[PDB]
Amino acid sequence: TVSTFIDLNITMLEDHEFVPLEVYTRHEIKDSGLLDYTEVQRRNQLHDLR
Amino acid sequence: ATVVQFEQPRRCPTRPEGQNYTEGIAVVFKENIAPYKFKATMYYKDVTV
Ligand SMILES: *[C@@H]1O[C@H](CO)[C@@H](O[C@@H]2O[C@H](CO)[C@@H](O)[C@H](O)[C@H]2NC(C)=O)[C@H](O)[C@H]1NC(C)=O
Ligand SMILES: *[C@@H]1O[C@H](CO)[C@@H](O[C@@H]2O[C@H](CO)[C@@H](O)[C@H](O)[C@H]2NC(C)=O)[C@H](O)[C@H]1NC(C)=O
Repeated sequence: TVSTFIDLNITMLEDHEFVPLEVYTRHEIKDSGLLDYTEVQRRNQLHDLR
Repeated sequence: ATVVQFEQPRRCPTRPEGQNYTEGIAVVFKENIAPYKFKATMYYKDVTV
């Protein structure tokens, strides 16, 4: 068999899922400061009851 | 007098050979912003008069 047809190949672009990605979370940013003022306050205001 | 001709076939673009990819395993590191953290013990005496 010979053919008079001209081929053409089209495959659909497959699905692709995007997972959530973060370089730094806000908890790491809150921990970036050398002294979280709030936690220092809460610790130091327990001295009499401790 | 007037005489024309049909155009002949053309050179069709070659399908490019394509990219080559290297399979590998990768671990991506970033800048550290976390402070170094180590536990210590404090000794002191509160005084009052
Ligand atoms: C039609 O679709 C693609 C080309 O776009 C070919 O399918 C892939 O061919 C590669 C090798 O070139 C195989 O490793 C894959 O398994 C094939 N499928 C996919 C989804 O990549 C296919 O061969 C083309 N048709 C013809 C007749 O070549
Ligand atoms: C990836 O590997 C293929 C292997 O076949 C390379 O094929 C080359 O195709 C070019 C056309 O630009 C020729 O000049 C070379 O002789 C081919 N090499 C071989 C070994 O077949 C292909 O070119 C490579 N990737 C790129 C980007 O060129």
